[PDB]
Order: sequence, then C-alpha cells, then structure tokens
Amino acid sequence: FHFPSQSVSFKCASCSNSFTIESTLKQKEITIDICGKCHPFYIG
Amino acid sequence: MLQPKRTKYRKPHNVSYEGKAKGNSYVAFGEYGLVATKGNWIDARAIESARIAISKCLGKTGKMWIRIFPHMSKTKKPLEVRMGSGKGNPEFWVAVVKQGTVMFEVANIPESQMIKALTRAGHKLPVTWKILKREE
Amino acid sequence: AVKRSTRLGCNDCREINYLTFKNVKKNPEKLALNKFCSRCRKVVVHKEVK
Amino acid sequence: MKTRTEQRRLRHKRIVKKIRATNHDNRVVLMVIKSLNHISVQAWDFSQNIVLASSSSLALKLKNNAKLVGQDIADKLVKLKLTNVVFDTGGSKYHGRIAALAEAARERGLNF
Amino acid sequence: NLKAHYQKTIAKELQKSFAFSSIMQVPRLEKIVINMGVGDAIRDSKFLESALNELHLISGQKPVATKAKNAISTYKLRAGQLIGCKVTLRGERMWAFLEKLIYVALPRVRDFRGLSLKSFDGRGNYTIGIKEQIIFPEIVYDDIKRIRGFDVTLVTSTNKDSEALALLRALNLPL
Amino acid sequence: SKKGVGSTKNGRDSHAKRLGAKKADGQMIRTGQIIYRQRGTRVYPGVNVGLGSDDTLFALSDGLVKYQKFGPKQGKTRVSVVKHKL
RNA sequence: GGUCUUGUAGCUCAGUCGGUAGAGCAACGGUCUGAAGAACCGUGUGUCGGCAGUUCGAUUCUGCCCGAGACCACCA
RNA sequence: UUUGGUGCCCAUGUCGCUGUGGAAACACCUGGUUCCAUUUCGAACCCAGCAGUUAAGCACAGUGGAGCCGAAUGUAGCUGCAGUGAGAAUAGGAAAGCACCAAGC
RNA sequence: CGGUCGCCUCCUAAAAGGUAACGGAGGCGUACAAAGGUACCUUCAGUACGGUUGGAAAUCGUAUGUAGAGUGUAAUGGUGUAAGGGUGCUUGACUGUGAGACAUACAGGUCGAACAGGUGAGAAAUCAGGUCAUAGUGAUCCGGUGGUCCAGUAUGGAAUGG
RNA sequence: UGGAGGUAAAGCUACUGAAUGUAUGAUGGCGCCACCUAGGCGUACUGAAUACAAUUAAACUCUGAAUGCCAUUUAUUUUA
Ligand SMILES: [Mg+2]
Ligand SMILES: [Mg+2]
Ligand SMILES: [Mg+2]
Ligand SMILES: [Mg+2]
Ligand SMILES: [Mg+2]
Ligand SMILES: [Mg+2]
Ligand SMILES: [Mg+2]
Ligand SMILES: [Zn+2]
Repeated sequence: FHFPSQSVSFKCASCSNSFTIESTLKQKEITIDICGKCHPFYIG
Repeated sequence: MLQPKRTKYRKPHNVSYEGKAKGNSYVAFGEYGLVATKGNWIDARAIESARIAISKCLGKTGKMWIRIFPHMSKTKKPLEVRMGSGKGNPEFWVAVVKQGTVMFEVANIPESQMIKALTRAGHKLPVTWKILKREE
Repeated sequence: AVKRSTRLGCNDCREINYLTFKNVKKNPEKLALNKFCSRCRKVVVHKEVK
Repeated sequence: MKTRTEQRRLRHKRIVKKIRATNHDNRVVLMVIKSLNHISVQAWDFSQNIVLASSSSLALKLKNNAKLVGQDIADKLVKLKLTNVVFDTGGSKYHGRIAALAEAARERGLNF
Repeated sequence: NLKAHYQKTIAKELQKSFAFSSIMQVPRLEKIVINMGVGDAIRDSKFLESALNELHLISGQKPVATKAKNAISTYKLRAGQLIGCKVTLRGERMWAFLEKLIYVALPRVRDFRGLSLKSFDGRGNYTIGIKEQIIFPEIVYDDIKRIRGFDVTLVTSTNKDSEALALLRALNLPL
Repeated sequence: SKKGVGSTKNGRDSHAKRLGAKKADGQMIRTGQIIYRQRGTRVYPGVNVGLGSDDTLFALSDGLVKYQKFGPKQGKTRVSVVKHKL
C-alpha cells in the first residue's frame, strides 16, 4: 500500500563496514562515501 | 484634571449617594484623613482644587493620598432647548461620595500641618467634612 | 426578498409533492432525492421541477 | 494523554449517560467490561441502582473466545424472566470478544 | 537493527548504571516525528507534491499533510490552505531510521561537529534541525524546486533529562 | 426661541416572550403540559420529563413535579416528575 | 443651531462594498545651447484628515473627533 | 474486612509531595499472522500471550504547600424600630462519602 | 423641519410574568446537500521550553492551562466528553394526524405525548416531523400553473368553476 | 410547608471595563557608548506581569436576602 521499501544494504567507503536493516531498495547494496565511523565527531 | 481615559458607554444613569459609605469607610494610608458627613456629588474640578491646595500647603516633606475618583459621567442638556428628543451629551465627570468616606489623607509632616492642610482642602468641597485620625 | 425556494417533483406520477430550499449560485447540480411519494405510496426518486 | 484505561472509563461514562437518558422503559442494562486478561459482565438495573445478576470468566475459566459467560448469564436472566435487555459495550467496541458474547446472549432468548 | 544491541546490552547496563532495581525504569525512546513546514506554498509553490514525495521516499510511512490550526493575515493563509507535513514513525522503522540518520546523514552534513548542548526542551525531549533534503541518501539530485530541510524530535519515556543524556550518549550520539 | 433637535436613533425593542416557570412544585400535571419555558437550558430535564426543540420542558407522564439542584457548586438544576404511588 | 458632503503624492484632481493608490505639471539626472528658456530621453515620490471597531491584510466597510463646505433656524 | 468493577453523588470528592504493595486480580508488557484499525502508525482500537515488572497507572499511610469549605459575634439591606438577616473578614474544618456485585477473607 | 413607522437581543424593569418615554445600546428582511439525521472516534485559547527555511506571531513535540477557544450571524442565555472537531452511510430538510399545554381581544404565534404507513443510521437499545435557542416576515381580493377516487344550466361533450 | 428568581446589598487577584498607593519592573522616552549593525549604563519619565493594601459600575458577578410570586396542607368564610 506504499513504496515497497526492503532491507537495502549499504557499503561504507572508509570504515569497511555495511548497514542493512530497511530502506528504499531500488539500489540495494548501495555505496556510501562518508563512512559512519569516519566523521571527526564520531572518530576524532 | 482627573478623568477616565476611555469607557464602555457614554451616557450612564445617575448613581445615588445616600447610604452609609460602602467602601473607603476607614483611613488606610495616612495618620489623618478627611471624612464627609453628608454625601453629595463632587466633580473633578473640586477634586483638582483640593489636590492643588493640599500640594501647595504641604511642602517637600510628606505625601498625600486621594481615595475617590470621578468614574461616573454626567449629562447636561444644552441651553435654550425643549426637552425630549434623546439624551444630552456628557459634560463633566463626577466622583460619587457617600456619607462617611475617607477621600483625602496625608502623612509625614507635623500634626498641626495635617490639621491646617485638611481644613484648607475641606472648604473647597461641597460636603460637610470632618477630621479623622488613623486608628492605632 | 430573495426567491431562494424550489419545488421537488416525482418521476413516476409527476406530482410536485415537496418544497425545499436551495442556493442555485453555489451548487447548481439539480437535486436528486428520494422521499415518500403519497400517490405512488412508496419512496420514489425526486428531481427538481421549474 | 490518558493511561489507556481513563479513556475507557470516560467512554463508559458517555455510554451510561446515553442509556440513562434514553431508556424510557426499565430494561435492565447488560454492562460488559473488558480487561487485558479476561472479561466479566453484570446485569445492572436502573431506577434502583443494584445488580440483579452477574457473570465472569472467574467461573473457573481461562483467558478469553470463551462465550460461556453469555449462556450462563442468559440462564440467570431467563430464570428471572426478564429476557429483554439493552446492551452496553462498556468503554470497548462492539466487536471480537464482545461481539461473540452478545451473539451468545442473543441466541438463547435475549431480546436485543 | 538497533534493538538487537539495545536490549542486548544497553538496557541492563543503564539499569546497573543508575540506582533503579527495576529493569524498565531505564528510558525507552518512544517516537520520532518529521516536520518541514512548507510555507512557500502560500497558494502554489509546488502543491507540496514533491516534498511529500521525498518524505515518502525517506520512509515507507505515508506522510500526512497538516492543516493550519489558525489564520494569519500577514500571509495568504486563512483557516486551512493545508501547509507543513508530519510523519510519525515507530516500531522497527523507528530504529531503522535512527541508525540510517545517525550513521549516514549527519556524517554527510557539511560540518557535524556536535550538538545536544542545550537543545532539550527540558522534559526529556530533543529536536534536530536538518538543513537540506539532499543530505540524505534516499533522495536523488532532482528534488523540489527549492532545497528544504527537516524537523525531527526524540521523545523519551521519562521527563528528567539526566537519563536522557545517559541514553543518547550510550547509543553513540554526537554531543 | 426653539432650536434644532432629533436623531434619537435608539427607539426600538422587541416583544417580550413570556419565558419563565409555568409550573411550581406540588402541582398535578398531565402529560403534554409544559413545566418550564426558557432560552438555553437554565433548568435541565430530570426523569419522566422532555426537552423540546425550543428548549421547552414538558412532562411525559402524569404525577407530581419536583425541582432539585445539582452540579459542581450546587448551581445546576433538574426538574423531574415523580409518579403517584400507584 | 441642526442634516448632509469632502479631506488621497509637492500641487490640483481619480481609485470592483476586500485584499488595488493613478495622471499632468512641480523636484532630480542627462541631451541641445555661448548661457538661459523651450524641446527629447530617463526618472523620482506615494502608507489615502486624526483616533476607534467588522475584518481573511479597512484608503476601501461602519463609529467618534478635527477642518472646511454647503439649502435651511426666535411667534408666522 | 482487602482487592477489582460499577452506579449514585459532585471539590470537606481537587492539584501536588514523600514512602509501602501486587496472592488473586488490575495494569504495564510481548508480536501483528488472523477479525479490526490509523488523514500515517498495532500510538489508540482489536486480536492472542503471559517472559519480566513495582517503574508508572492503581490502592494504602503521612503531608493543610496552592484550591475548595467556613462557625460564632458584630455590621449593610430590608419589614411591619423589634424581629429579620446578609456579604466581606476570622477561629477552624478538611487527605471524600454512600451502595451492589465478584474472588480471598 | 429633522428622525421614526414591522420583527429579534440586553438595560431601564423595583430577584414569578407584565410594564412607558422623540430613553440607553445593537441587528434582521438570512445561511447551510451540509453548518442536517445517524453510528463511531476525539476535546480547548493562550503561555513555557525545544526545532532550518520562518521572522513577535505558520507547522511540530512536550507540559501547563477550568474556558479567557469554539457554536455561520447582532445581544443574551447554554454548552469543557457537550450542542465543539473528524470519519462512513444517507435524505426524518417524510405522509396522514394529533390527546395535552404555553400566550392571548381577534386574527394569528409556540411546544408537544401518542397512533398508522413507508424509510434512513445503528448489532441492538434507540434516534431522525431541519439546524444550541431566540429575528430571516405580508392578511384577504384578483388572476396564473400542476394534479384532481368533484360539478358540467334538456342530453353527449366542451367552455367555465370547486 | 416547598420551590423558581439574580433586585437591595456586597465584592473585584471571581471575570469585562475604569482605577489608588507601595515592591520588583518586561517595554519604551531620554541621554549614553561603541557599534554602521548587534548591544551594554543609568533610565526626572511611560510603564508588562506578579505580590501587598485599598476602590467603582443600568447594560461587571465568585456570592446574595426580606418582601413579592407560584403551588400545596390545615382552619374559617362566601356562591362567588
Ligand atoms: Mg448551526
Ligand atoms: Mg448538528
Ligand atoms: Mg440558524
Ligand atoms: Mg345548455
Ligand atoms: Mg348540458
Ligand atoms: Mg380546474
Ligand atoms: Mg448597589
Ligand atoms: Zn409519484
């Protein structure tokens, strides 16, 4: 009854990690440049 | 000149003044006050005259308090006109005074000075006044 | 006065049984109700009649 | 804003006001009440402010789907030869367990 | 999912951290609401349709359009002319959106140095001001004619802010 | 010497409808008779009494009539019809 | 003394019963000219008599005040 | 008698504050697959379940902080100079009460 | 000369009702296929704090807040679980009546139990004969239109009437 | 005996206006600096809101009589 979002995976470009819970899965296993554990506030 | 800034209605009915001084019955701020012994309508002009008299005979030593205030309006049909055809315009405000209301009171100055100041003021008001000292 | 009234009419016996009110200017759609028609002795769809 | 039970109490107050205002006859109401564990019912008669009969899942039953609280209270009422009541949904909605109870009550000679 | 780690460690470690002796005296995050306040649609900026589209794309939760609770003469808004947009999300979508935000969106901001200095309402709630829609991965270069941000909230199951600080810190939120 | 007057502008008033209390306590009444005529429910309906479109109280059955107070600070009023001991 | 009318840009006059201030010249700049006029190009200014209400933003719709204008006022 | 539920009343029935407890119940609470439901959503409603819970609600004790109630006396108004009796202020009271049903007592 | 001529709300109106003046204040000659009927769901305005666009005041979130909010509309009364707000279905904004009362000089005006027919909402109880209530109105006479289990100047029609 | 009622009165932190003194004073007037755009010092003064004490009203009411009114009982009287 809506946009069929699914467990879309992620790809960290620097943290070498991934995230896959649920998102817009039109581009499943998508790449992210700014990694989660890369920002100065998060790490630094 | 004491006067309300603005009101709801411009032509209120007359307010009676034959009672036993609802409110303002006792002195509250000074050690000597002026008390009437016959209720009557006293307008703003007499109020200002008494105020300026007390101020002029007081000096830069004490204070004076005014209790009453001309809230009620009053109408007066113009000159040279038959009656009927509506109600006249408002001309002068007036403070209703029931018999036995403290209305003027001063403090912080010699005792004979209160006596002389209040007696000086009382001769401007139509009502028969009376000197009253603050209770203990 | 304003002539805001209007008359409802049956579509089977074609009587003018009912009368009602309606602002032509706002809703110009002709009323299509279904009330009790005495002559037909049942509930019949009524339409506006000029 | 409320505690998921205060709303139920307010709704029940609304409905009991409705019956107490509309019931020209003296038909005994049938107040069903819904708990997260199980269900219970009492037959409140107005103009007297008493309970004529009552029933509950606490007649040696488990949690509720157990419509026997309809049949037993129907038995009590028909023994008291009333068999005509106004239903009351408490603060709940007429559905599910309440609907099953009401159908069980109706099928055994209640008039509602 | 975040709940995995949440009732894996965080619940009991906060339980032991503060003197509770009650497993669920620990704060629980209740909900997040979404707002953007589309005022440029006085009568027509875009019929808000595109903004509704990205707010639908960010999360399968259907956006709801709000009505003007009053009327303002300064603007062309008078008792209606629906403006704004609200999205309330809970359950698993709540935690999914929370991780997606805190691990993708804010690090992708221009300069996410820190926050949470005083943004609490004072009753255990917090709001983040989002600057632009293009910040989030669930959006294309094409978007509404203008670039608008978001308004999010974090409401806890408590009112005193000490355990609010404790919970937000314990989930690695930037301060 | 006469002068000019006029423009009273305030010489209108409406008919006074006789709203009030048509039935006091201890009165025999038969169904249909109206107890209280008012504008707005200054007197709520109790038991065995009705409320018309015009908010005119009227009994539904035959018996004595009783007034009674209630409400937050004993300010609201019910009027009700008590049956005979038949 | 009463009953109406009007008050808008610098001036003189216009503005769907609600979402709106418009001309001509006056003032500025440039062009022409020995210079000044005249002439040609661009320009510029507008909060609607002052105080109060209805109002979905009142110059606009009503009330009070101010100012002026008008046909008129002691028996006839 | 305790607890739960309900009704009648309407703050002397409130709003708080500090503690005590959950046997049965009462609630949170666990999930949305089923009926049903969200301007959207198991928030609420509705399902089917009791792993944990005294946290909150709930109840019991204390608390007079705010709010509510308020004597007697005197006085204002009346109504033929005696009765009539206010309002305001004050001592003070006040941590609801009344009933039926169900389990344990 | 000016102003007014009917109806509605308040005050004068002296705690039942009624009560005049060229007395004091305001409106009306309506509006609504939903602002009705019904079932269900829900409950203020303002303030404080937090939040980009966005400002004193948009939206949102959390508390406080006994109503200062709302009710198409002048005034009054009433109304916080409502008479206020939303959703689904719908035309009872029905037919024939009407015991009994209200105010009355008359003409007129108002409320209304209850019965029958046939409906709508609701599981049912029940509710629905317009709207929270009070203004939104004009007598006959004359003529015009629709229907018509009526008459038709000797009879059959028709004109013409009821 | 019961009841309806909002007048006399009274009160105004019990609401709508008007309004007195005191205390803290938002705001602004003034001067003031430094700032060309954000603010700071006192502010002869205007004075928000709160607190204490005192007021006023046909069209103000948290309140509030007696008389009067309606009904009823007892007792008496008259055929109105
Ligand atoms: Mg209406
Ligand atoms: Mg309605
Ligand atoms: Mg109407
Ligand atoms: Mg013939
Ligand atoms: Mg013939
Ligand atoms: Mg004919
Ligand atoms: Mg008086
Ligand atoms: Zn027909």
